Amino acid sequence: PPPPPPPPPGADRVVKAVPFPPTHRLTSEEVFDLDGIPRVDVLKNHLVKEGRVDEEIALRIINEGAAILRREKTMIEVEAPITVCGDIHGQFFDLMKLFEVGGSPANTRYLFLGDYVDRGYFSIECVLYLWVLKILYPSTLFLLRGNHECRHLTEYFTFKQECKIKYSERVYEACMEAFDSLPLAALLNQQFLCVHGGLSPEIHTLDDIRRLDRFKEPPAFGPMCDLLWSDPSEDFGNEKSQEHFSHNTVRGCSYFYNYPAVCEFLQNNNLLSIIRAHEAQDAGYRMYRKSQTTGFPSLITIFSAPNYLDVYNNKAAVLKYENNVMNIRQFNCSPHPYWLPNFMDVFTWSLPFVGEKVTEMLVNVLSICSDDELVFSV
Amino acid sequence: ASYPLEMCSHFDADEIKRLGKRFKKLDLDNSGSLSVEEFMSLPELQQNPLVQRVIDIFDTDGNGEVDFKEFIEGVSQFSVKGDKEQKLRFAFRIYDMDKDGYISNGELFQVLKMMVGNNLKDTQLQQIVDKTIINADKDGDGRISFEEFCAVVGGLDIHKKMVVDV
Ligand SMILES: [Ca+2]
Ligand SMILES: [Ca+2]
Ligand SMILES: [Ca+2]
Ligand SMILES: [Ca+2]
Ligand SMILES: [Fe+3]
Ligand SMILES: [Zn+2]
Repeated sequence: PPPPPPPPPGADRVVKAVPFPPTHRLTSEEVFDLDGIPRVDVLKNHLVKEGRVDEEIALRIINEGAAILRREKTMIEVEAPITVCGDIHGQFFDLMKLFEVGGSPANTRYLFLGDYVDRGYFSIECVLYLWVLKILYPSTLFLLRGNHECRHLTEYFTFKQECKIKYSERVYEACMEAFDSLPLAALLNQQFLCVHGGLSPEIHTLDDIRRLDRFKEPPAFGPMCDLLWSDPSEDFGNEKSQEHFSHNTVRGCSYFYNYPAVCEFLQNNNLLSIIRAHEAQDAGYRMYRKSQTTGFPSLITIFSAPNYLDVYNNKAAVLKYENNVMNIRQFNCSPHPYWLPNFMDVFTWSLPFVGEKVTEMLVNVLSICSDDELVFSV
Repeated sequence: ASYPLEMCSHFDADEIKRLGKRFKKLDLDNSGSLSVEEFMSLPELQQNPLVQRVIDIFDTDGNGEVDFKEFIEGVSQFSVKGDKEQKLRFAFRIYDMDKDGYISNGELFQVLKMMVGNNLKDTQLQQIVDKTIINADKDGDGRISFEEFCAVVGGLDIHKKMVVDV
């Protein structure tokens, strides 16, 4: 008779209760149907189990999404009823919950204000899943660019690394391409301007946005930078100064914008409010000072990543606009699998410690004669 | 006289003589082997979480102690004259507790457990152990061979950092 087989993997797993990820990557026959349309539930279910996908499928999803996005206006027009969402930041398991609270994309309109990647250790999953939804629901699901959807930031934070480990630098490159394609802004129902960051001193009319050429890495200054980067001032609606814009000391680039700057823009353009994300909120949202003319809050912040960074312990929120009622749905964080900082494996992690400690022991052992012969952290 | 010792090491005669002096000073009961408790009587080893792993590897005949041959051959792994593959194969053996030539999920978990202590929940440790194995396992047996291990950590140059003068 022949040699016995390897023992069952996980025959000796110590914590046997913990779910074990899939060992197989999804293939195109499993993801795409006869017509070349992706099957979301097959994709979602596999990603939730921490499964990966064949590289060709990653590219294909990312490129198809990019092609659709590329065609869209830089300021898209979008009408109620809709669900508007703020930063996601790689928080895939929260994104799942976001959709349970928001409703299925199959019968629910969505607008995302950007910042899908970085910080969370499931950024590529967020991207693949949103891109498939964009592919399935091109006319009811919308994605804007956030300041993290660019080379500078994803190189600096975790996302370029995430791609390198889970997929390939080729996938990271396809993502940079697709990100250059994301619309910069949305006019919602002719009343609301939606952008990730906010205003720019060089932006006075809606046309000033429509004109912009978005197909590039964002500059270190200018209108495009400011849309993705600006914040309201720390004292918005209560400022001592009447300055419209001041340099943004917190971001290190772009500007703060004052309540006067916001009123002027709303008034000149017949908008009711500005809807943006970009800044974490302990409540998942924040409604700023209401303009006198309308009694409606002149600025709204929506933040959709609960318990941001596992530390903030903040609620998340989405904004449901229907029947002329704008209603905030709050939600709490969800469990997610663990990853070592910068996606390193336990060998890469522990090997240097092993080296130190074994060498140290030996060095000590060998110093038992002084020329007579002549604690591990993440 | 006794019979000669056969052995394989990077050391010359003098180096062997020098390690011999250390060996005898360590052998407390002057018995010819080196017990675990003799190793532990060096204070600066009582809080080293890899002491038993190292002894285990040194102890090639599996009898629980370290005789002179195994002591030479063990230290030879750390000679400045040793090669990359040698220092790596040693570190591979820190993980391969049962010595069958594969690191299994459980062994990797246990040996990390020795180093990490309570700096991770067992759940977090299990999850990263799982993922590491999946990423590195190129033949789908659920464990890591020496070739797979090296493919992961060959570029890390830690072999350059495990060296002792004798
Ligand atoms: Ca002894
Ligand atoms: Ca022995
Ligand atoms: Ca083994
Ligand atoms: Ca294997
Ligand atoms: Fe953000
Ligand atoms: Zn942002």
